[PDB]
Amino acid sequence: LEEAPWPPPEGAFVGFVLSRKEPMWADLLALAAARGGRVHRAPEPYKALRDLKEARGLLAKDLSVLALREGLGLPPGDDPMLLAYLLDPSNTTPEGVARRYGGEWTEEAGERAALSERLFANLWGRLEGEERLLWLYREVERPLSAVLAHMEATGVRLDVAYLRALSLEVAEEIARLEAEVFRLAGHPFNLNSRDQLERVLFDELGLPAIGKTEKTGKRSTSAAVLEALREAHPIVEKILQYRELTKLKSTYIDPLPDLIHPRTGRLHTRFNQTATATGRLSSSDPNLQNIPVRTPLGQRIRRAFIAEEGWLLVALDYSQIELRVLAHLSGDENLIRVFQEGRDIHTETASWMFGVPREAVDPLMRRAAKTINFGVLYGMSAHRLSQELAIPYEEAQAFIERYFQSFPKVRAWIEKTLEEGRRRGYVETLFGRRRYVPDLEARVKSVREAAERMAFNMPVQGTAADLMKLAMVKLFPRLEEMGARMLLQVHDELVLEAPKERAEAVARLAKEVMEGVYPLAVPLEVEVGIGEDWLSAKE
DNA sequence: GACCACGGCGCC
DNA sequence: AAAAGGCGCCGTGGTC
Ligand SMILES: CC[C@]1(COP(=O)(O)OP(=O)(O)OP(=O)(O)O)O[C@@H](n2cc(C)c(=O)[nH]c2=O)C[C@@H]1O
Ligand SMILES: [Mg+2]
Ligand SMILES: [Mg+2]
Repeated sequence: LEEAPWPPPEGAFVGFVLSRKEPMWADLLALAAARGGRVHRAPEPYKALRDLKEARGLLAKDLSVLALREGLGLPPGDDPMLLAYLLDPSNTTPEGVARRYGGEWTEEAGERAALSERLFANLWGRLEGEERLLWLYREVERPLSAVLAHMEATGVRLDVAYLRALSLEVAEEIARLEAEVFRLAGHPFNLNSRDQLERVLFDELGLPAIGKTEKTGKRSTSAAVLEALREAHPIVEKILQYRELTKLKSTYIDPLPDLIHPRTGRLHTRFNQTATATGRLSSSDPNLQNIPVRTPLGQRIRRAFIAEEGWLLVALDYSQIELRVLAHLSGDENLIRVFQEGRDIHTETASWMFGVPREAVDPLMRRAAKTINFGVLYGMSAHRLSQELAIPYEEAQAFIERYFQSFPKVRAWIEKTLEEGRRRGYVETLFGRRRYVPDLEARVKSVREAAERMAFNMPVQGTAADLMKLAMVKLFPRLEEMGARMLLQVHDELVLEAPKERAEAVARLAKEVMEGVYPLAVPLEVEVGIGEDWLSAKE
């Protein structure tokens, strides 16, 4: 390309190099642009950011987040990664996309700019005629990237002092647990090493090995296994408590306080837009889509996520959403009737599991019932179910047959989805998002059947993701109007932050936008709460 | 100091 | 662990 002086003309494709992958923490090492057979290299990257009206190119959102960090309004536009991801969601990295669609992902801004231009041309060619994929790109993915850039740049407030104090307490309790474990083993060892634990449990203490690990065939020490060995030795209970505390302390309590940004005073995640096989977002650096919530200590940790002074958090979560999506895709009459009578399948399974009245089903029970409901739906085995319910194999077998006979059309849809995936080589969500699943005709049963469970799951999980994405695109502009913020997405949940005076109006509005994002054969319901912390805002 | 593979486990 | 699906991060262990 002919070398031209900075700046580039309007509509040019950008290339840029970061000192590290996280845009909120990265130094912008270089910046360049490409258009009309020219490549313009910025003498000094930071100042050059001011000359752009739009971040157009590979990883556009990342550059936009860094721009927002610097107080510049530089929205992301076209991004060949989004085009490639729609064509085939196995396209998740610029390294692969470049190799596949006509170039090489290097570490030089100018070359990344030229590559962005060429890849866009070629990928735009591939999507011509693909009207439903083009719709997803224009009406969902491209606009969503701008929304995500703002969320990432905004961050969420965290009660650091609270977590620091919690650490010192959890440390003392962990010490009590390991001290006990060691006394029972008759000697100290690395309790964190599942290899050393394996030897202590099954060799020295001679406990029964229940299962094996996948890749290396070692005797498993997983929670599911320790659970079955709960009454076989007192040491086992200590180990399960040790595991819970150490998991929470090492993953959340300790790391998170160290990640507060100096400029913002807040915690910043990344929302990865081309990361999953189904169309879901993911979150990383840190992952804020897996903050604890189940156990008492987990709930303590979730309370650390708080609103800014003078603001409130608003949490909205779709009700039983993949089940409602299943109703629409399958067309089962019984399942539809469930959602039009306002029945709660998660609560019904809960009351049955714990053998209590429905008004007696508490939160901890209902969440347990959810893993059972989706477990069975997406192909759980009778044996695994009888194990997690501490009921006879015959009883688990019965629960699973009743489950599907209750909703006849479901099996039918599953079968027709697999049939169609074998012919075309892919399955699709309600909006035409595709996932390619080539193993549907594998000749090894276990491989084939694994492929099948992935295949018929994707339309359901992916449609739910489509709905949430579309809802975020619709909702974002309305929140800006009201001086409110979008903070996090957790698959079918949104956490917003609103001035206290507007919080109530924001909650009502967001609930309506989400519920009416795209009407189905059943109503979409959304639970919403308001509170000073993430836990309170759902309770 | 960086990789990666693995088992394991947090959430949806 | 076992015919749930989708993720990302932890510590260990091995390596460079
Ligand atoms: C993105 C949709 C979804 C949301 O999770 P959710 O909000 O906790 O549950 P609901 O919306 O169904 O019900 P409600 O409490 O009313 O909101 O992730 C899925 N999910 C979840 C779990 C726990 C699991 O173990 N396996 C699983 O596949 C399927 C599910 O519908
Ligand atoms: Mg939900
Ligand atoms: Mg949810």
